[PDB]
Parts: sequence; structure tokens; C-alpha cells
Amino acid sequence: QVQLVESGGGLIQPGGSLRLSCAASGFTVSSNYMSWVRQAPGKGLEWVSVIYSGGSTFYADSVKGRFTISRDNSKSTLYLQMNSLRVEDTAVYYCARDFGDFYFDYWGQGTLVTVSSASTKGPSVFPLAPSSKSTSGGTAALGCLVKDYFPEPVTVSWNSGALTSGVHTFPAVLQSSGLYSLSSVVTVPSSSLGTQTYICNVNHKPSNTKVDKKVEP
Amino acid sequence: QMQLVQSGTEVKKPGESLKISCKGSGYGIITYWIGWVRQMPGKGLEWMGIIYPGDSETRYSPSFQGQVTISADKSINTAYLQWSSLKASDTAIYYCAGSSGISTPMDVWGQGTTVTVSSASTKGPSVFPLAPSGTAALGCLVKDYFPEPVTVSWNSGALTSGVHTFPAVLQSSGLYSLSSVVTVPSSSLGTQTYICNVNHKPSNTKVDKKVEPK
Amino acid sequence: NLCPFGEVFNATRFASVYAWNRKRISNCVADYSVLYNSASFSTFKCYGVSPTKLNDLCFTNVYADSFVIRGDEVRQIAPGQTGKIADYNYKLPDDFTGCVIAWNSNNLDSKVGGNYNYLYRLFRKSNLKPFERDISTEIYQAGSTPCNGVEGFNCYFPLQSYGFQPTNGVGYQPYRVVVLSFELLHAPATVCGP
Amino acid sequence: DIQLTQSPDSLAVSLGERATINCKSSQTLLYSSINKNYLAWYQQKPGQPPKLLIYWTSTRESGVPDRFSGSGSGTDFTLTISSLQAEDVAVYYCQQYYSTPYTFGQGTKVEIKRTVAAPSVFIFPPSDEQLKSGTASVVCLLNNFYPREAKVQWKVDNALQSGNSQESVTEQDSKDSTYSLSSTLTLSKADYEKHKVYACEVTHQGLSSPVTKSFNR
Amino acid sequence: EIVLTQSPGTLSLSPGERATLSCRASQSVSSYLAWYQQKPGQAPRLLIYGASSRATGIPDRFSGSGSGTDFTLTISRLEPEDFAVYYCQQYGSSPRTFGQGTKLEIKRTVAAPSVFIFPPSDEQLKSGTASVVCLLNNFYPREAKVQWKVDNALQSGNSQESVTEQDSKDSTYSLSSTLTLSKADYEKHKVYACEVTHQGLSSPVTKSFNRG
Ligand SMILES: *[C@@H]1O[C@H](CO[C@@H]2O[C@H](CO)[C@@H](O)[C@H](O)[C@H]2NC(C)=O)[C@@H](O)[C@H](O)[C@H]1NC(C)=O
Repeated sequence: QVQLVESGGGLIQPGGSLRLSCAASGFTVSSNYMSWVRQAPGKGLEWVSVIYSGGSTFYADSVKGRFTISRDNSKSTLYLQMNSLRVEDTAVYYCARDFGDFYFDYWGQGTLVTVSSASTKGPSVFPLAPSSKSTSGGTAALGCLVKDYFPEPVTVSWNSGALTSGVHTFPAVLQSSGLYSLSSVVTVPSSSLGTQTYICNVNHKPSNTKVDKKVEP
Repeated sequence: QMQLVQSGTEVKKPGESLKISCKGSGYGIITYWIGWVRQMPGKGLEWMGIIYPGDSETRYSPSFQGQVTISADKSINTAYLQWSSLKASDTAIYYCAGSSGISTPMDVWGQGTTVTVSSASTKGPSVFPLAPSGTAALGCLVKDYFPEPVTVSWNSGALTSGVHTFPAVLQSSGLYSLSSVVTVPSSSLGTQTYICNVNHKPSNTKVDKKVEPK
Repeated sequence: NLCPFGEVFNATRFASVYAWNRKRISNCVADYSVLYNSASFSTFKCYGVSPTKLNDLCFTNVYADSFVIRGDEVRQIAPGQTGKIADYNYKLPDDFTGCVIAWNSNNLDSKVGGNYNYLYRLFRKSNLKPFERDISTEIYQAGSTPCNGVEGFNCYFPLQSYGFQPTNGVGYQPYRVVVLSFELLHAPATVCGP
Repeated sequence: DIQLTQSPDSLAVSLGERATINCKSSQTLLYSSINKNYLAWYQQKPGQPPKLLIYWTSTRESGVPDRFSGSGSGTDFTLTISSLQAEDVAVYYCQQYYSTPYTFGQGTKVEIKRTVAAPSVFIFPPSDEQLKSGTASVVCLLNNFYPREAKVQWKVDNALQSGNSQESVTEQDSKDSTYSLSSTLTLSKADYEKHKVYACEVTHQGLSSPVTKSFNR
Repeated sequence: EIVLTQSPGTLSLSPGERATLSCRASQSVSSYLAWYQQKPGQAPRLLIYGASSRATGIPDRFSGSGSGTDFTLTISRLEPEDFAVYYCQQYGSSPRTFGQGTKLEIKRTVAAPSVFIFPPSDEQLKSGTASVVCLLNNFYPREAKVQWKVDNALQSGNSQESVTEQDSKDSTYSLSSTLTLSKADYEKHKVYACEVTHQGLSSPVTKSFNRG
């Protein structure tokens, strides 16, 4: 078995530093090529840096002179010290074992690095109540509106995980204000509006915000 | 007063691994050995193996000796039946039974876990009317759906007498076909409107097909 | 009584970079004008020594190192360079005094379907010391599990075949490299120009 | 590997009558220290998990109505159901627990007995919408007949069909104790339009003369 | 810098069919290409290395083909778990580069969208911002045109759309269009309408409400 678990991602202001960790299992990090690959939100993959089994270090031009990949054999961890960060560096950074500087055969779960001068803000939750306009038949539609939060991510549940059938949680869209917006909706029978109680559970860990919003028709 | 509750229904491709659960709750749980019984579609009961949660002593039937693994967690009072690589022949419903000892009958039985292993993939049903030709009969044809089950109702459950929903039959294509027919007076064909409600939950498909004479 | 430079530059076959050949040159006179006047050499980089003034000097030992690499890897045959070839196949000292001479050998070494006879070291736990040759074929142990001489998970063959098909790009085409190492000390001489 | 073979495979008994099931064993199931035969009887109603009725071939499980009785010793064991009712319709298995591996019988189907009823034969041509899909299915219905045994033959411009039809049979009806059978003939539109007359031959003991229902495309 | 170009941008095939993908390189790379699969929310997984060799644990239905400038990944007998974004990466010349990816989605029967409209909540209106949400539920194909018309006047530049991935059960997309206005602008109009154009609709569907 091979495990790659990463850490260190978050929100950092431009010019600030940030270090990424990658705990490895199933091989010796001192004997294998290891690489960092980042992926901008909604974009393709981009190689960043690689460390040879002999300790040689190579970096992409767009990050050269700012990033510094390193390894710790004692702790079995791969590091990527990101300094002088820029808005363009905002991406999800993957830690991948490299086979002889050719291809990446094992990948980590990925950590999200967001570089912005905007400040952390907790989301505001508003109800999308059912009505006659929200009832096209025997089924009624209701949901929640998670608005004006930064940075990602936000996890949305319904009835603390009890309700999972017919639930659509839309991807976050970055507003012109620079704050993400998200909506989650569910489809329920029209006869259960006056009987069942629907509560969407919104959790935004970066702002330490937990909101349990009730929706009433 | 010992109660067994099993895991939910499973549908897997051939070659996938599967682990099902069977949690017990009661008074003499320390005395109960948890066995496993397989019942293939249309076949009888097959004893697979038994296990004692305390010391994890396990005995397998020679038929299932090396292709299933029975494990138990006495901390949470749960026994597990596990496969490494599923086969199409493993498609059956599995029961977990509890015996107060070895060489003892099985008092407690779970509700059963239905396991479907097929090379096929989830597909919605196609609902076709059965045109009427005293006593007159009509119905609906539910064809080419996977996996089971499909519930069929008439007039949103208003019509229930004379309704015959036949058991699903596996076609050579690897899919299921089903027919549901009702008996109504022949003097109501021109006035009464008959609609069959076909709902296939593991497709999110709900079809309300109206039937009328040609 | 001339030095056998033609035996090295015009040799029919060159060795792989991981098993680079070295020819000792002594007790002879040489004419370096056959070099640095030819137009066949794509790169002729000299460090510490002057190839033009080579015809009226003397040395104790002159080592001719020969191997074949890709054009992309020619830059790595240089003091202070890093890369798979420099670290694991052929490393030059930071105070290297000599010349690196390279030229394109697509017509010679590149077979249709792949030469498969030129190899380079792909996996090594530590970089090479200057002028070191590692000709080991021991299975590279990339984990804590012993390999027992059989390839598998965390167990790779340390050497890789270059390929060298004639239809590849100029960077992928094979390049023959001859490294001249010059050394003057004490006073035995035995290697002078005319 | 102790073998249990039970007979008969099927049994039809009327209300307020006696049902008998035998179970043959390949080895003695008698313990020296207990003087009890280690054989058990189970009841499995359709769609429900098996339920234990009798253990030790004589003792009745608590809650079982006393109309169930066990008997036999050595290699022969019998199950007797006096005064059969509507709720006793199930499949009964004899299981030995003398020693692992435990073994079951092949099962015994038990059903009520009703006055003989002739089937009501109907035939349904394939619908227009299904013809658009390139496949035509013809459904023949046998409604409210007893006993379950019946013979159905498909005649497509005569010459018979073998292998292009499947049959589905319902359980006994909870009130009139009848049976329903549907046989569906599947053919492509190309082969469906290569013939004219489609007939459903039906044979049953209700009427000596076979009943044929047919239509023209 | 050598660029990899993948075709098609998005591919739509039913399960059981054969999927063919393309990857064209700026320069010849001589079989130094790899194929990666990335499911939504997960990391890329290695499929093919050496442009033809199959990675360990990869089913035989995946095959790598091509050399030089043209490469092809073929998947036969598509299974529902084989639908993701597939990338090609070359390692012929540094720096190593990937492609734009190829989205592979399951094709199904046309399903018209259910249209629901949500006026802004009274709680949100206190803060001075109003957001009207229009819901397009369980439709296929993904292409759908949503227009906001307020007082029968076409609105532009204040609406954002978001579409869910294919549902794991019925393979349908869901779309949400949100029209964000301030309270002052919101109360300067009476009728708010959501107009939906789709392949499964004989005529456009309009779900509307009045601010009262
Ligand atoms: C390797 O051989 C060639 C031989 O070709 C020579 O070409 C020059 C050009 O004028 C001529 O002076 C020679 O006579 C030719 N010799 C022949 C045809 O046998 C040389 O050019 C290289 O210098 C040789 N290598 C070395 C190290 O001298």
C-alpha cells in the first residue's frame, strides 16, 4: 500500500509564505523521485517541482526562486516551502511520487492553497422556501442559499445527514465581490411540507461557522 | 430477546470487493454464535459458516471454505461477511442467524441483505401499454430495467383489487422485464381512465402511463 | 610515435554513459590541430585549458573519456551541472581542466526500431563523485522490502535504454561525447605537442 | 457432509386438513449424552426470512401454534401440520445441527387446495411505442386458474416457437387461492413483421379442449 | 514549452460503447506520454505510461496507442465508473506538460427540466440585498439557456449560473441561476420571470412571481 497525505493549505495574503507537508507511506522517500503538481481551480494540471532520489532539485520557471522543495527521511515527509506567493499561485497542490522524472504513479489527496488579499468571512444562510411556484406536481422543491463566504470550502447537509436522496449541492461560484456563493436544494413530496421539518446544516471550517437553518413553506 | 439487524442492499460489478454487516442487540449476546446463510434466487438455504464473537472462532462450510471471510467485532457486537472478488454466481440474499451455541438451532434471524452482482449497469424501465382486446383485462409492460425492484401501482393506489403484478424475470440481455395486469368491467373502458404508476427507485424514474383501447 | 586520438574519436562503437570508457594517453606526441579546426563538432567547450595553445604544451596524463548521450543531456557534461546524467552517470569535478567535445551521431548510433544498446543510470541513492563509474545492475530498492534480485514494486532496474530511433527530434538523437582530461604535475612529461 | 432429502417437493392441502412432510437423513443425528435427535424444522413465508418451528424433532419453539408437531428417529423425520390454515402457506426446510457443516433440505412447497378453475386467457399485441424501439413483445395472460400447472404454446403463423418466450407466475391469491401466469414472446421488428397471425395455445385441466387466442398484425 | 492538445473537449457516450480520445503534441515526444484519469473531487490516477504500457491495477479495457505527435487512448465496454476527465502528459522534454483534459459523460434519453423559482427571503431583504434563485431540476442534455426577464425586460450582467455534475443515479444535470439585486433595485420592479430554453421543451418554460 502507498499513502500520500498532505497538509498546510489554506488562505495566505500575496507575498506571504506557506509550507506544504506530504506524509508518505509504502516507500522510502530518500530513494524515490518526488514531485509537486498543482491545479488551478477549473484549469488543467501544471508541474511545479521535483526532487531526485539523489537530492537534485528542479523547479518550473513560474515558481523558480520562490518555491523550495525538500524532504525529511526521518519523518518520511515531502516539503514545499512556498514564499513570495502570488494571486496566480492559487491552486490545489498535489503531492505525487515520481518514477524517474517521467510520470507520477501515486498521488496524494491534494491540498488547496488560496492566495488573496481578501479576508476570511463566514457565510450567510437564507432559506429558499417552497411555494406553489416551487411545486410542479406532487413534488416540491426547497433549498438553502449560502452566500458571501471566503475562502472555500463549504459542506452542506440536510437533517444532519439523514436526508441525502434527491439533494443537489451546486458548485461554488465566485461573485464579482470576490466572495463565493453556493446553493443546495432538495426535492420532497408536496404532502410532507406540513409534516416533516427540513434543516440544512452549513459548515465553513475556515471561519469556524456552523449554521443550522430551518426552512418553512 | 436477541435481535439482529443487517446492512442495506448492495449492487456491485463482478470483481469488486464487498463487506456486509450484521449487528446484534439483546440479553445473551455472549452466548450467541452468528452464522451466515445464502439463498440464491429460486434456490434453498445454504449454510456458509458460523463464528463466535468472543474468541473469533470461525468454521466454514467446505463449499465456501476459501472464497468468503467471516469476521466479528465483539466490541460493537457485529459480524461481517466479506468477499475479495465478487462473482455473478454470488448474486443472492444473505441472512445472518444466531445460535445460542454450536450444534444448536438458529433462534434469531436478520431481515436479510440482498446482493446483486451483474456485469450490467443501472438503466431505467420502459413502460409500454397493454392494449385492451363481459370481462376485459388491460395492463402495463415494464421492460429493460436494472436493478430490481420496481413498484407498480394503478391510479395512485386507488385500484388494488384484481391487480396481478408478476414477479420480475431476468432476460438473456441481463436486464429485467415485468408485466402488471388488472381486471375491470368491459363497460368502463370508454369512461374510466386507467393509469399505471411505475416507479424504479434505483433509477430516479417515475412514469405515469395511461392505457386506452386502440 | 603519435598519440592515438583517432582510435577514440573515430572508434566504430562508443560505450554507454553509465559505463563510459577511458583511454590513458602517455609517452607520445599529438597534433591537436585536427581538432578545433574541424567543423564536425557541434559543441567544443574547454575549461581551464586553451585548445588553440595546446600544440606547444606538455602534460603528464591525458584521459580520453567516451560515451553516448542525448543532445538534451550534452549541457550536463560540464563542471557544476546537475541532472540524471551528471549525478548518476558521468560527473566532472568543479576544478576540471580540459575540454568536452560532442557531435551528432544520428547516422551511426540510431537504429530503426531502437538501438537498445545505449543505456543510462536512472535510479541511484546518491550522486556520483567526480570521475566515478558505477556499472552495477543491482535492482534498485526503492522501499524497505528486500528486492532479492527480482524487479517489482519498489524494485526497479537501475538502467534505462535510450531508444534512439532515427525519426526522433534533434534533442532525442544520440550524441557522441569525448571528454579530454589534462593534468600537469611534477615533471614526467611524455605527452607534448609538436 | 450429512445429506438431507425431503419429499414431496410440493404439497396441496385443503383448509382444516393434515399436511405431512418427510425428511431423510444420511447419518444418525442422535447424541449419546442427550438422547435427542439434532434435527430442526424451519418455515419461510415468501419475501420473509426463515423462522424456526421445531428443534430436537419433538420440542416446539415458544409461540408456535400447537398444530405443528415433529416426529421420527434414526434417519427418518416427519413434520405434521394438522388443520392447515391460510397463514401456513410457506416453504418448509429440515436442517440438521448434529455437527458442522450444517445442512438443509431442498425445501417443500405447501399450498391450499381450491375448486378447479379454468383460466381466463387474454392476448396483448405489442404497443406502437415499443415497435419504435425495434423490438416487439406479445403478452399472453392466464388469470385466476387452479391448479398452478398449465401449458402455454406460441404459434406465429403456426410452426411453433421455441426459446423466444418467458413465463412469470404469481403466488396464490390471498382470498380465492388462484394463480396467474404471463408468457411474453420477444422478437425483433424485422421478424415480427415477417408473419401475420400470432396465437397463444393454452392447455389446462379446467377445459379439455385447448383455448387459442390470436390476432392479426 | 511543448503544448499537448486533447480532442474532443467533451465526449458523450452510453455505457458499453467504445471511447476514443486524442492527444496531439507540439513536437514529437517519441512514446514518452502518459494518461491520467481524474474523477470529480479526487486526485489523478495513472492509467498508461510509455504511451502504450498499462499501469498496475488498470483493467484491460484501457489501451494506449500512438507515437510521436499523435496519441490515442481507447476505452472499450464503458462502465459507469469509467467516466471522468482524462489527461495526457508528455515527458519527452522538460518541463513536463499536461493537456486540457477531456470530459467523458454518459449519454441518456432527453429529459426536460423542471423549473422552480425562489423569490428572495425576507431575512435576506433586511440586509439590503435580494437574490432570486431559479432552479432547473433533473434535465439532459447539459446545454440549457436561462434568461431573466424583469417586467418583461431582459436583464443581463447580474446573474450567475452553476451546474451540478451528472447525478450518480439518473445521470441528469441540475442548474441554478441566481439574480442578485440590491433592495432598492429589487423594489423598483414588480414581475420577476425565469425563462428556460431546452431541447426537451416544445416551447420555452417561464416560471414567474410578483413582489407582492
Ligand atoms: C577521423 O577521421 C577523419 C578523416 O577524414 C579526414 O579528412 C580530412 C579533411 O581534410 C583530411 O585531412 C584527412 O586526410 C582525412 N582522412 C582520411 C579520409 O582518412 C578526420 O577528419 C578526423 O580528424 C579523424 N579524427 C581524429 C581524432 O583525427
